[PDB]
Amino acid sequence: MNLYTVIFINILLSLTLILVAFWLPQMNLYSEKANPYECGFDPTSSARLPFSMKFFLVAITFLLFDLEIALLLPLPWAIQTIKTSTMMIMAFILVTILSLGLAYEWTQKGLEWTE
Amino acid sequence: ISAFLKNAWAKEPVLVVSFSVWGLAIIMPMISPYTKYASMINKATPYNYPVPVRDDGNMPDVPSHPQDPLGPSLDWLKNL
Amino acid sequence: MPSTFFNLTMAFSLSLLGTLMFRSHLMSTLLCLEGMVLSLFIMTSVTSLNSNSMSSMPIPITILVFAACEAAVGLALLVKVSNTYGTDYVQNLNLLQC
Amino acid sequence: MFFINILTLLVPILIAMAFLTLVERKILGYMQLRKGPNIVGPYGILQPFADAMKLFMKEPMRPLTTSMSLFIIAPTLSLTLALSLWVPLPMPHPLINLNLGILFILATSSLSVYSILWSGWASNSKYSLFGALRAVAQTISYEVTMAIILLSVLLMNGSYSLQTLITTQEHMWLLLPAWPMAMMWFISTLAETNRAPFDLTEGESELVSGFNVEYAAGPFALFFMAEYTNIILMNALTTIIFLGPLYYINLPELYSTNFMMEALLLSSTFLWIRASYPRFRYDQLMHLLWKNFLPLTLALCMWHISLPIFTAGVPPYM
Amino acid sequence: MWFEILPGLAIMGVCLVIPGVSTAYIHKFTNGGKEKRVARVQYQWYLMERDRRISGVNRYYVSKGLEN
Amino acid sequence: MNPITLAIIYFTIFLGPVITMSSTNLMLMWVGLEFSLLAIIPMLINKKNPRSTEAATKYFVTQATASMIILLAIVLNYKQLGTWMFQQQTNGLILNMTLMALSMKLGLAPFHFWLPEVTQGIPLHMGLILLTWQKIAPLSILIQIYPLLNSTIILMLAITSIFMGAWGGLNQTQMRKIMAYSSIAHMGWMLAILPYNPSLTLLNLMIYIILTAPMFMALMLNNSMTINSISLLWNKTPAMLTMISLMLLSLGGLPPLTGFLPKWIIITELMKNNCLIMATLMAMMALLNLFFYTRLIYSTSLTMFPTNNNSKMMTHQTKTKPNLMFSTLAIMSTMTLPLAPQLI
Amino acid sequence: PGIVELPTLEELKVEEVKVSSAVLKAAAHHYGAQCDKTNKEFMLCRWEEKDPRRCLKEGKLVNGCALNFFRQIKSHCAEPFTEYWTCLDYSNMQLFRHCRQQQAKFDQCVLDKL
Amino acid sequence: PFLDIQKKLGISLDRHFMFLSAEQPYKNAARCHAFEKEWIECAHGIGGTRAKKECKIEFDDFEECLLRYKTMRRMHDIKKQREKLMKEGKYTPPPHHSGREEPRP
Amino acid sequence: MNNYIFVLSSLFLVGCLGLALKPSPIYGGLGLIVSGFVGCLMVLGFGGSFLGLMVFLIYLGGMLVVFGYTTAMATEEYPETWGSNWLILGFLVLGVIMEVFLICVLNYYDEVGVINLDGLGDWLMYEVDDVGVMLEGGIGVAAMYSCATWMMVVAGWSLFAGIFIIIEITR
Repeated sequence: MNLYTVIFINILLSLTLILVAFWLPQMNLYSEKANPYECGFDPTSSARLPFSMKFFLVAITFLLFDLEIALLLPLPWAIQTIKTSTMMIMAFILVTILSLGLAYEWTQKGLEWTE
Repeated sequence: ISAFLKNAWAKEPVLVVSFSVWGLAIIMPMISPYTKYASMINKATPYNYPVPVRDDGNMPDVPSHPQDPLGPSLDWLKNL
Repeated sequence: MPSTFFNLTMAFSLSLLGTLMFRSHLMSTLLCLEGMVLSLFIMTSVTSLNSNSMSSMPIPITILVFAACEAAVGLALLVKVSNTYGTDYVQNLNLLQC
Repeated sequence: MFFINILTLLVPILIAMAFLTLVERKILGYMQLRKGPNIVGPYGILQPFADAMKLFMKEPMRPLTTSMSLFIIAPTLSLTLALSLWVPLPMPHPLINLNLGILFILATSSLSVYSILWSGWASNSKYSLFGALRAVAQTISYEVTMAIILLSVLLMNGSYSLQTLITTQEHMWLLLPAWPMAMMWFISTLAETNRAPFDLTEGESELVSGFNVEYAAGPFALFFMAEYTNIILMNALTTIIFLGPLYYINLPELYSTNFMMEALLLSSTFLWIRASYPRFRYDQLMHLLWKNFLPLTLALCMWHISLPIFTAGVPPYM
Repeated sequence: MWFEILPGLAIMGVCLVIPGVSTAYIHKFTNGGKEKRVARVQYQWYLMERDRRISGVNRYYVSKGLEN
Repeated sequence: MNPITLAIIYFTIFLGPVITMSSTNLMLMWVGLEFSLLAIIPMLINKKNPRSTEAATKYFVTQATASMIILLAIVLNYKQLGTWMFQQQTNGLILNMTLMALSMKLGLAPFHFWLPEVTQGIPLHMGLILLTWQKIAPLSILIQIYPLLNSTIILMLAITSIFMGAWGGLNQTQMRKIMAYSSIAHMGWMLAILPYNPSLTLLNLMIYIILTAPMFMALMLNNSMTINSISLLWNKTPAMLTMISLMLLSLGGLPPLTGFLPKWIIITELMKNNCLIMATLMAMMALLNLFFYTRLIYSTSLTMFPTNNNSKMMTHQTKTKPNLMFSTLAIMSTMTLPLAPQLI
Repeated sequence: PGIVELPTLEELKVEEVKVSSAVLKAAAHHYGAQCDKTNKEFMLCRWEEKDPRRCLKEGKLVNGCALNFFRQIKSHCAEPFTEYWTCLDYSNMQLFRHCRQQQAKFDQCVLDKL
Repeated sequence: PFLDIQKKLGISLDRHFMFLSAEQPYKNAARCHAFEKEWIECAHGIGGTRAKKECKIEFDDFEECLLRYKTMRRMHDIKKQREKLMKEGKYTPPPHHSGREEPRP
Repeated sequence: MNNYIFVLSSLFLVGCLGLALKPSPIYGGLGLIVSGFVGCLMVLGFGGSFLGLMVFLIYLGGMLVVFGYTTAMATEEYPETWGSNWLILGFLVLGVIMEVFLICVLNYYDEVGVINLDGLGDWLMYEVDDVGVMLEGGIGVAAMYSCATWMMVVAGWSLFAGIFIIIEITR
């Protein structure tokens, strides 16, 4: 409950701070100040439109590498086992497999962006 | 190929280090004598109770007490 | 424990109901699949921690692995769908009937 | 008394943020052949309070195109996470003793990204969304290396607890065993926190203040102090991990003092680095941190798996 | 001049030193001349629950000795 | 596709089911099914057209839900009994949900709506694998748990598959959908008997594979995908009409061909358990399954259709495509009934 | 269907050690050598017979031998042992390594005597 | 299984962590180890249809260990009767259940 | 604090319900994140730290990619919040109310056996080992490197081949 308490304290700090920021100052609202910036001129279209991402393959392989992290992360407990050879070989195999996949992607120009 | 590696140590030395360290990690466990004491140390750690054993009357090599001569002397872990 | 297992099963059923009952988009369907994965993970993990079966604890990591690979290929198919039609909607995919 | 402990952990960190702003401005000044603030206080030791007060007296902007819920909630989350990250920090005795402190830190930061990434979306505008997507790319770049670096480093500590590193470093630093992992960790802490040269989300000359262009007041201030708090956190992490100070069970305040010294050095190093170099490109960052850092990171992880074994140096589980 | 930065650095350092010494002394004050116990495994928690139930007062940090 | 990729993908396709057989944990079983899922989509989507994208999306999105349902069944069994195997004294709801999801994986009615679509959206190969090799592990699940299934929905689904496959193939001019509805009907015949001597389910499976693979090859030899394209076969490669005819008449089970053995012996083992009228309905709708095969083989072998002027170029040039296994598989179908006691 | 048998309160009424955990971690290594026979008999019964109700008396002998042990430590070598465990209880994980000089006093006392 | 390739070669790729009483990483018993062991040792040599009714007592004990429904019912009944009596004023809880005992060690 | 776990489970149910109502993938990803957080918290409540932390990490790293995608593909001019549709808002309110009524119903037709409002918090942990060491979650997962090394290879093959699959689908 100590940790819950610390987090609630930080939460309430942030919310009290926002309450102050909103209800302490003065307001003069009108449509010409509440509309999006776009550098002095007006936008030509909405921002809720497609933004083509040109690193999507990199995103997906980041997901798979995240899973590889999740598999590598038990090693500090895997080392206090009696075998210490099966874990060695298996971790070697996992890392080498990941490196092989990275190399295939690299050579096939997956780390390059879709111009 | 020596010239190729000479070129790669100048251009792209990050992958040279990587392959070198990979091969070193794979080869050095085969070399050392200390490699075998790792499993032995992980085994020596008594995380669980050593459950005693019934005296059948035919257990000479098994000790009758903790600090008897018999059993695995862990002095190899001392002064390793 | 029986309470939370009931609730987790109902959560699975809700996410399944979701991914079955389609709307326009497909990304939402993939997210419903991720939610089903997550509820299954938590069920497995809680059963393993209750029973103290540390031998089965490698199962939920496998669930996450394969579910994330599933998500990956789904998102790649979504890339192709957008490159074809442009807008992610699942109603434009109506030309195999003919 | 736990609440008094919360105070003694939270308010000095906020004063430290506030005066880090001053130190940044003045160091960048003197590197730039000028004197920074020396007016508002004797040597400008009131400019942070002035900035805060002035920011909380300005009228906040609630635009029309915005999603007000995410808009107001993102700075809240930002500061909350920046301020909860200081919780398990052993300096030397922590406030909250967790057994998986580094996983808490990692998850908390990967969630801290979502402040940027939802404020940018909620603030319906172009440069805002640019900053958001650049944050996505940045996190894709750095998270893998951060995790595997930290794994390789704690693979000679034996646990994810932060307090065990103090005993791992009772007679030495982890910088001499792992200076390469330390380099890459430093530059990933530099990619995290959105700090120059890896800024790329408030990149004033590429974007016009991304993910804050629509934020004016205390919300923007919250983002600001969240950034300047995460800076000190990451310096504290580097100096707890690699630059292990002296514990001396009878003299723990010595640990606290050397921790202070090293954290100040590394934070001033962040400011130095802001002053010295130009900015990367958010695709060049990917190319760097995938094609140079991840190969060597995996290779050195293999090395640090082999090393406990062929040296008989497997650490203990508590 | 560059020595005009040391004031802010000094406030910053005095502020970063407090979270540590403060936590240490609060621990020693509540638990009593003793570091706050770490219980990373269930065995340490068992020891502390024991020492609580030995005390006569629900406090694990009285340390009954050979007077019993 | 470069060779490394083909090696990886075909290894994965082969190892999905192989993991599914040689595994007592239901979870590694699930893993094998997911390898079969993941590795199929690249080659479904290889030609990169909207039809292929739609086929792959439909396949993926239908199989993911079935996979999650199987995982639910497995996790509920683990909660109930603390094991990774469907014992007896499990819950019929768990077992029936497993059956439902496996039927969605196979393509059985009323979960059949995706198979003909997907099959039309992909080449002749990737229809062969999809209809033959992907059916083998999902069937292995049921075969391993045959004394635990409810003998009621197992038969209602079979009957629906029979009826709907017959009626759907009645009116399909496209051949890639005829093969799909044939798959539906034959999986119906399999699943009907699966609680009753599952050796016969594997018999029907092997017979069905041995019939479909050479038929797909026949379609491949000229890339025939329509009744009008297979009808221009008395000019292009007319030495194949004999085998095509006998194979279609084995598929629609007629006695002197070995494709009648599975239906006959299934009816036998179903009448040995007083499942009479169900078998009657099935045997009487297999006739409608035969009708469109008869229409097809009229169109291609007995009433030679008009051809084109440009089909003489095909006669000038020569061919190499028959892989020498079309002959063996077409002749081991259509002529192996007298060896039926050695098959059973 | 079958009732569970359980011992009475007075089948558990026992003279307890009433002794803390650092005082006990300090004398662990001597309590493992002395008072090992009874402890190992109790262990063998507790694991061979999977019932606590079948071994209460071995537990009572365990408690008795421990009490005799600390009575020896009290009548002989009480001050050095006091200093040892007092310095040991300061730590948070109760580490022997931080108190390595009071071990010497306690061990030399308990060696020259007994 | 379908293709017993493991039994052919004697390996155990997956058939050694099939249930609870199976080689936990360090020798920590899972709960219902004894019950599951006893059920499994009854249902050996037999297959299925005969074990489901010759080894029913042991499965029922296992099911009560793992899911543990009848003990919930028993404690719920005891609690309900206690609340009824305390509402009527008949029961008087003792010190060693109100929060005031003499701790044993 | 006895209703802690029930509150966490109910919150998870609501997160997955708001997910199943399918607003834009932004708020769907928000729901995934909140529900993964809640899942982590209950996995900790049952005595597991590693599994919860890893659910949290994986789902965060995944919803990052979902944001990057849905800004490009699953975006509209009006992303359809929960409040955007009176019908969705009605089904959400109705789902909360229906699950509450269902819990209050099954707490009647069975005194206990499926849900225990009366005894709640009394059945969570089920025979803890009060004296123990080297017992947390992480030893069981680290068994992927010893005594369960087929899970490790099969997972690694899934990831490895998934890379090739990604490249081929995208090409």
